[PDB]
Amino acid sequence: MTMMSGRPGRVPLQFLPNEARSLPPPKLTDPRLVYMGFLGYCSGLIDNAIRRRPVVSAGLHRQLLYVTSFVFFGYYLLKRQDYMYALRDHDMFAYVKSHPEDFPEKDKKTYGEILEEFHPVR
Amino acid sequence: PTIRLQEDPDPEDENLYEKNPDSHGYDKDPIVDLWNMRVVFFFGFSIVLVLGSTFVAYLPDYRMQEWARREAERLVKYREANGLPLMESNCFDPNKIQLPEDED
Amino acid sequence: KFYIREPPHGSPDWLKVGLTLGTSVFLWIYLIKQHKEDVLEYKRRNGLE
Amino acid sequence: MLKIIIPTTMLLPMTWMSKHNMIWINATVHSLLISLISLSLLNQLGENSLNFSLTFFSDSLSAPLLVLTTWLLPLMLMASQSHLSKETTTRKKLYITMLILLQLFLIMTFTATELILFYILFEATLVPTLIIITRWGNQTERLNAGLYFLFYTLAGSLPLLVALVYIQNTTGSLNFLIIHYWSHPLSNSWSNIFMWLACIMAFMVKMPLYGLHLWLPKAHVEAPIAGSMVLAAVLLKLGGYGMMRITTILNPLTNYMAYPFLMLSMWGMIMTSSICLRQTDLKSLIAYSSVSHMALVIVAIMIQTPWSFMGATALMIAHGLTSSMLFCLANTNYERVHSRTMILARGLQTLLPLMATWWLVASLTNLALPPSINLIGELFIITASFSWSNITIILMGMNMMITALYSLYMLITTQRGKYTHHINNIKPSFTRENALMALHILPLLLLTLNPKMILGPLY
Amino acid sequence: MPLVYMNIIMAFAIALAGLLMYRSHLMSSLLCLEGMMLSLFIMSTLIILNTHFTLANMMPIILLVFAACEAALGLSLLVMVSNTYGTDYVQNLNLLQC
Amino acid sequence: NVLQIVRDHWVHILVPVGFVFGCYLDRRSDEKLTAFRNKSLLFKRELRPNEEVTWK
Amino acid sequence: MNPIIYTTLIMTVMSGTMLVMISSHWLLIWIGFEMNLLAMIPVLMKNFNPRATEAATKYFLTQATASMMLMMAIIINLLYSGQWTITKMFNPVAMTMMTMALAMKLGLSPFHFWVPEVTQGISLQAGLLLLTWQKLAPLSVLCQISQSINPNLMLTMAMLSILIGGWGGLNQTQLRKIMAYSSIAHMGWMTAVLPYNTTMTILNLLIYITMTLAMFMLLIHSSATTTLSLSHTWNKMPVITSLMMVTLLSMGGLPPLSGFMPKWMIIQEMTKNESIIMPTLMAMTALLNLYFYMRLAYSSSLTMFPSTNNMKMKWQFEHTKQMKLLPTMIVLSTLVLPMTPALSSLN
Amino acid sequence: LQYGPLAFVLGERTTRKLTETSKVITVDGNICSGKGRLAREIAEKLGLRHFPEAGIHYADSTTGDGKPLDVQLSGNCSLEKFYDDPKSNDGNSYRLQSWLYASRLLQYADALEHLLSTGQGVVLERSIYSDFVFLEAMYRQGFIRKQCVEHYNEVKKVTACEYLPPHVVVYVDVPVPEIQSRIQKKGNPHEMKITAAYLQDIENAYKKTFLPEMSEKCEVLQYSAREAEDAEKVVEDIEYLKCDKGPWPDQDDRTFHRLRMLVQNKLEVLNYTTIPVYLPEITIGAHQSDRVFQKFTELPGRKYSPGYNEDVGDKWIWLK
Ligand SMILES: CCCCCCCCCCCCCCCCCC(=O)OC[C@H](COP(=O)([O-])OCC(O)COP(=O)([O-])OC[C@@H](COC(=O)CCCCCCCCCCCCCCCCC)OC(=O)CCCCCCCCCCCCCCCCC)OC(=O)CCCCCCCCCCCCCCCCC
Ligand SMILES: CCCCCCCCCCCCCCCCCC(=O)OC[C@H](COP(=O)([O-])OCC(O)COP(=O)([O-])OC[C@@H](COC(=O)CCCCCCCCCCCCCCCCC)OC(=O)CCCCCCCCCCCCCCCCC)OC(=O)CCCCCCCCCCCCCCCCC
Ligand SMILES: CCCCCCCCCCCCCCCCC[C@@H](O)O[C@H](CO[C@H](O)CCCCCCCCCCCCCCC)COP(=O)(O)OCC[N+](C)(C)C
Ligand SMILES: CCCCCCCCCCCCCCCCC[C@@H](O)O[C@H](CO[C@H](O)CCCCCCCCCCCCCCC)COP(=O)(O)OCC[N+](C)(C)C
Ligand SMILES: CCCCCCCCCCCCCCCCC[C@@H](O)O[C@H](CO[C@H](O)CCCCCCCCCCCCCCC)COP(=O)(O)OCC[N+](C)(C)C
Ligand SMILES: Nc1ncnc2c1ncn2[C@@H]1O[C@H](COP(=O)(O)OP(=O)(O)O)[C@@H](O)[C@H]1O
Repeated sequence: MTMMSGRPGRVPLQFLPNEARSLPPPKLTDPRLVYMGFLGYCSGLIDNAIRRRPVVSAGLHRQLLYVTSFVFFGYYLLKRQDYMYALRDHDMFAYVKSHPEDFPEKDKKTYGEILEEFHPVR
Repeated sequence: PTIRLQEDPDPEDENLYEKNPDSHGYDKDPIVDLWNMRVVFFFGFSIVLVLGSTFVAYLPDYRMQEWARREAERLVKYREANGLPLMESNCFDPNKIQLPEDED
Repeated sequence: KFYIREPPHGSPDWLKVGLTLGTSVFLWIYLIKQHKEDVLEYKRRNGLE
Repeated sequence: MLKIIIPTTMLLPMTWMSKHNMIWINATVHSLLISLISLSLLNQLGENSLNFSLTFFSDSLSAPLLVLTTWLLPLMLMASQSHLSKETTTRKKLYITMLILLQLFLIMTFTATELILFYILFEATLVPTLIIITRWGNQTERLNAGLYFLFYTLAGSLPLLVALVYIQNTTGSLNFLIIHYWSHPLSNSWSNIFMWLACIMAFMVKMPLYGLHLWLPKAHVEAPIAGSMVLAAVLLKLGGYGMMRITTILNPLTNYMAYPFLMLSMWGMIMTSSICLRQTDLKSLIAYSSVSHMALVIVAIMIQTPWSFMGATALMIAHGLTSSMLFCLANTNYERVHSRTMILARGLQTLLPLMATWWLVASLTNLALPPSINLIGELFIITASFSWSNITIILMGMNMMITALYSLYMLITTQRGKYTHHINNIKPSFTRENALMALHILPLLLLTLNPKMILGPLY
Repeated sequence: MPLVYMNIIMAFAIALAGLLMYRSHLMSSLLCLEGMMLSLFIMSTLIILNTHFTLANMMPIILLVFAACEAALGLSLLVMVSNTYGTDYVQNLNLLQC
Repeated sequence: NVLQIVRDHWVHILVPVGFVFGCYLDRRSDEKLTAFRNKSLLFKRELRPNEEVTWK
Repeated sequence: MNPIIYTTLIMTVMSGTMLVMISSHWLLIWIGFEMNLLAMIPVLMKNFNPRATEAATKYFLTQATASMMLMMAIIINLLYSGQWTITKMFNPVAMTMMTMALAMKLGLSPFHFWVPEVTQGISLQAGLLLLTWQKLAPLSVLCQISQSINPNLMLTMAMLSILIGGWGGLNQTQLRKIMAYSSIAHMGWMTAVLPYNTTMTILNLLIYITMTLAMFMLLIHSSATTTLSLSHTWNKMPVITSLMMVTLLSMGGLPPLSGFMPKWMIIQEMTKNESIIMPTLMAMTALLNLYFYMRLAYSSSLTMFPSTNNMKMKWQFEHTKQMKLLPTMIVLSTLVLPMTPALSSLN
Repeated sequence: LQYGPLAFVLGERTTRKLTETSKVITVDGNICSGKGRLAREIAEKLGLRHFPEAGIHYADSTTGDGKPLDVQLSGNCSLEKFYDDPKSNDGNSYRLQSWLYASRLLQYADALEHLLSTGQGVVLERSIYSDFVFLEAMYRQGFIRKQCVEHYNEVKKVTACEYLPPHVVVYVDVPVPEIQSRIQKKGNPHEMKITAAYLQDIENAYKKTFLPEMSEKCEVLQYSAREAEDAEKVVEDIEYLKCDKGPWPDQDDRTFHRLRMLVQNKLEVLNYTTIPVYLPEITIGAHQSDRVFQKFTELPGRKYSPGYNEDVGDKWIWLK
């Protein structure tokens, strides 16, 4: 099963439709972006360790490029994920609005008139 | 060779008291040993234990025990003065409870 | 000290180092500019300011 | 509550950036400081919990456990630096990293507001423990122990995961507060019975329940001293905390689903107390003692009364402290004589008097002497069980005798009699070991002074 | 379906069973493979001719082309197997187990 | 001379700095849960002539 | 083999896979499969020896049979509906034959016997290619025809794949066979969720490919093909063995490692439909894969095995060829769970 | 740039550099014969690179600083104690033989790499094709077990088949009594204990196995004791050799590419020397292996990669 591949108006290989520009971009201080940078730093440290170089101090340009690349890709990944979830909620709400008979709002009943069975603990 | 493999012999255990008669059991280096003892004793007994127990003993009453006692005193005084029972078997007013119409 | 050439000499490979730093700075400034334009476009579309 | 979580994640690089001969000092000092910081969580309310954020919360049941964990980390550090002296710097840093990661996972587990997050952390705790056991254990059984420690857990926890996600597809939320407020009774159907079993079996195997406990002797015997400390004092309480949490959605099925587990708990408490009477291994005796005490805790949780919950919380705290002390006391003799047999080194009171005093206090606390918190928990559980059924006072009473016997047995075997003649390598007790014993035992009586801090939310 | 269609399906099934049941020679299995290809060609041609699908008339030819590749591939492999054992028997290909 | 002292004992500020950072992050988390500030039926209150918010 | 010829053959393999992935015509998908097989056969025999020739012959026979069943299914579909476009597969017999052919191509049980043999018979690089890149095309076709699948047959083959992968991998001392059985079990996991959600299939495939790439690159870096030759690596480079152990733990599905994310998600997806028993059995069975990963970790990282004297010479030399993508692959294999929701970008 | 497929795709071809003086030469001979002097004179006259006979510390001479390391961290075997106690119960004899074979394999790889990279010829003293004679001499005298011979044969079978045999083999014949006279007149107090049976076994192995099987690949130049000092005549005899019968003329560009990728990357060369066959003579326990490896990693220029050790004067580390 595939939910969103046949959605009308979908450009095949876009990765970021124009409608996505209507959403607030992720902040550059987003904790997910910080975690992506941490992943890049870990990749740099592992690169230093595998090559048998001083793990923390061997290559600063390489480590900085690692962090930069991870943050750079993670920014667009987060943008696409937020766009996809916004699309999901949009379609959900539109479907609920267009099918009132399938989502009725029944009368609210307070706890003073609902009969709940009591199970003693003894 | 009548042997199975090349291996080091199992070495004898080192006694920390031989090179340091007052060794505290923390490290082979006497200075690092002494300071490990000092930091353990200061931060375990002096800081955490006594000060933490003092802090816990004087924690403000967020469980509302004294407040509950005073509230109970007020309610007991009022209900005894006006002759009402000290407690009621119902904790909710029956006027706001709607029983089902038919029991048959 | 090393009996062999050790192609990585005392001086670092300046071309590779310069390319690495240049790529990193270009990526960072591109990201900042993209984030600024995304913020501006979002505010314009939703009309906050 | 990030004010506690972040300093541990900072303990990590501080350990990895320390000078080669200053790792232990820095780790111990900052772990003690973190324990002092975590002491502030004991200031609880009377109605609801401390809801710090959407992710983490603190309750009157989890705060003593967090304090115990943060207090146990420095004790492990002191207990570990003796037998790791010959290790390389990198492996020492790796060992400290495992300990710190275990503490971080436990801290996040005890405060998670979400049941799937609780599952993820409560399962993540396995990797550092397994690595510690199978890498720094001493004998060749350790490998097998690790396997016994792993699959026994996973076979119990993988069904739970399924049940958990099933619940989230029915109620829409696994947050503990919403789960508590929107609670509904469980009907009597086969599907509900198996859902109950899936929700219960993981925590019952982590207790461990009698019959499911075979992993525990292996894990607690082949582990290093810090591993045994953390396995006995904290990791066994994950099952109790999880059962106390998850039982809010299992009523009224528990009313009759507890019978096999109650029967197993009582009879196996008697059985393990009896097993302690014939034990040639001193560590195995302490492990089976832990099994008996946790059987009592299982009974308390299963009968589902306020007094039982209070007694269970007190018993978990007291057992953690007491069992950690007993393991350290046994490890001192092991490090002296390199053997775990109880009748090898005898008459040690003559050679080590202060150690004999520590042994006496630990054994007196193990047999629940009044007014220790061990006794408070045991007596509350026994009163609750008596209210549940008057006949239980037989079995419980039986246990009370047997415990005392084996407890004093251990003491009389190790401290009294005459010293073994051919053992001449028993050096005077180091200041480190005496400080370890004192830091184990003083909090016990200090909590005896103020017992409402460990009585849980039902107080 | 007419009887000719089912006859072609039966030929395909017979060739498939012949490939799946090896006797000794790899060449016989290769011949069964070519028989499968021939049956597929005949059936596709019959279906395309019956429905007057003009642009699909090129499809069988392409099929034959790739058949040749497979045939060539198989023959090449056979050569190497022979060079290792002096025979094309499939019982000699047993160096790897499960 | 403080160069060697610093390069040897600079690892002693990581944990206190983490403590302060955790306190700051706890405050930042607190500032995002103010949807019911001074709005509960039990604690709803009139503002003082000077104060702006009942709690931070 | 000439480097230019080798590059041409590799590019032809990838071109066949892309032709399968970008086509709407059944004939073009079949042509892509044919081209992929034709270019793949020489790649398996890059290092010439009888074992490589046997592996190539077995692979060719299996894939040619599968492709003939594929073409027959296409022709039956054309007969009962004059359509060439890859769609809901208007005929049921043709769909059964298509499912069988694609399962044979992927190595799903009971068409699994060729996978361990071919993996053991070829070099580590060829095994890497076969176990990572060769799964994309049949899985892409299966994703495209997922709405018309018979859930009973697909789920039976997936469950059989998981069971057989665990049981077969329990008995291996050769690393390539262990990898092949792990691959079979992971294909079972990928195909179990295919009738319910193809996004979960893609996520599982991506995580499996990352973990397999990391494992194979670590095995190439430390030139070990058996358990005992891998047990020597701790005395030459312990960092590699530590990373290998953490990668094995991730492959075992333990939290909080990223290898836990696919199964977890699949379980949740299978619980959104009713499907309660099957995920429970599936996790119970994946415990076997975890067991033999743990045994490998015991043999290579958590204990020190005896070494040889000549290893001292190896201490004096460094690794000459350097794989640029190994650290990123390891990090993605391990520390990726907190970024789980990003899977929304897949659909 | 490092040699690889990219250099082969555009430009680099090995066949063009071969200029009739490639001619891998080995000068074999029994113990204490003047094969070394003849090798140096041949290399000087023909302008080839001379490789001194690979010893216990040959691998040390090519990595880091060329100075040898401690015997505990390199070799873990002694020739002197092999002479003193050839039947020692600690496995010294076969450990020495295996380490020497590994060193000879490394030296042959280095020589082939130099020849294929520069086109200049090389002259070796002994080779991997000649080492086995010493092993045979160890077996007939009871110095090593038969399992050691089986292990040696396995390693040699998996290793020596990947290279090309030398173009021309020079052998120098000295009778055993003259060898004993030379040993007596030498003065090294450990070689006085070499019994005549050992040297006779070495010569028997040489003349009965090595020369016959080597003559099938290419012709062999044999010289008596007196006709080896005249190096000019030996060189002029070498020069007029018709070398068109061995595997060397049958080598094209792609085979040379494969061999050149093999000769560099010394780890791939030494791959099969440490196969997991557990002979007591060469198997080392986990504790000793760990201790010795920790000892090795603490050497001044060994903790990190060649250009990353600041304790031997490596600068600009944080930008490399
Ligand atoms: C959850 C919360 C967050 C946590 C995240 C997860 C954990 C952290 C991230 C993990 C990845 C990061 C590092 C990976 C690369 C490291 C590789 C390595 O080899 O390290 C050696 C290296 C030492 O090498 P060296 O210095 O060059 O010289 C010594 C020689 O090399 C001598 O070295 P040697 O090679 O000769 O020694 C041999 C040794 C070499 O083997 C190793 O070193 C083991 C390393 C395993 C790599 C981990 C795999 C990938 C990551 C997955 C982790 C999973 C975590 C999930 C939980 C499960 C637990 C496993 O092998 C053994 O001894 C075998 C023992 C078997 C032990 C079994 C356990 C192994 C796996 C355990 C992994 C646990 C997590 C990582 C722990 C930290 C590792 C450094 O360690 C380091 O120095 C780096 C660590 C510190 C760097 C960060 C410093 C930060 C800067 C300070 C300021 C802080 C900023 C704060 C901001 C606020 C302003 C003030
Ligand atoms: C060396 C150790 C080795 C290792 C062992 C292990 C040790 C582990 C330790 C770990 C750390 C522990 C920390 C725990 C913290 C706890 C502190 C705390 O919460 O304080 C609570 C409590 C203070 O209560 P509070 O709530 O703070 O005060 C509330 C009022 O506002 C106040 O009322 P007020 O307005 O009337 O003012 C009273 C004020 C002033 O009142 C007066 O001055 C009047 C006193 C009456 C005398 C009047 C006549 C005498 C003079 C007449 C002649 C001179 C005048 C005329 C001059 C001419 C001469 C004729 O005096 C006080 O405030 C009480 C003294 C404060 C003591 C605090 C304890 C801190 C402990 C933390 C350090 C722990 C380490 C030990 C170090 C401590 C030093 C060794 O401290 C007490 O202990 C009170 C006990 C005294 C009551 C009498 C005992 C009754 C016995 C009945 C039972 C009989 C049965 C047999 C049992 C016998 C057992 C005794
Ligand atoms: C173990 C970690 C797994 C990581 C997997 C690889 C990560 C690095 C690869 C980088 C991807 C580069 C692609 C960017 C170029 C643009 C191409 C774009 O056009 O592709 C779109 C597609 O975009 C991609 O799907 C997004 C790729 C992002 C994958 C990462 C998510 C992994 C799960 C979360 C784990 C955390 C990952 C951390 C990242 C470093 C087209 O969509 P569409 O043609 O309509 O879909 C075809 C398939 N359908 C119709 C059947 C659905
Ligand atoms: C070596 C020889 C020793 C023998 C000689 C010793 C000499 C005498 C010293 C012994 C003292 C005797 C004890 C007598 C009791 C007096 C103390 C008591 O009064 O203080 C209690 C206070 O006790 C504290 O509350 C208990 C201390 C808290 C324990 C925390 C331990 C520190 C944390 C370390 C980590 C914990 C790990 C375990 C996890 C939970 C009062 O409780 P409370 O009724 O309220 O007070 C009412 C008035 N207030 C509220 C205004 C203060
Ligand atoms: C080694 C220690 C491991 C831990 C042990 C865990 C203990 C698990 C035991 C499970 C507790 C009870 C399970 C089911 C509840 C009732 C059991 C049954 O005997 O009661 C009757 C059940 O009747 C019959 O017994 C039918 C069940 C018979 C088949 C069950 C197999 C029992 C064989 C025991 C094998 C041992 C299991 C443990 C394996 C390790 C009640 O009649 P009924 O009203 O109709 O059923 C109630 C459910 N309704 C309301 C939906 C209808
Ligand atoms: N493969 C070997 N096994 C044992 N000993 C060897 C081996 N190769 C060389 N040696 C020893 O090295 C010593 C010197 O080697 P050699 O070449 O014969 O003399 P020279 O250096 O004067 O030319 C001799 O004592 C010889 O025994």
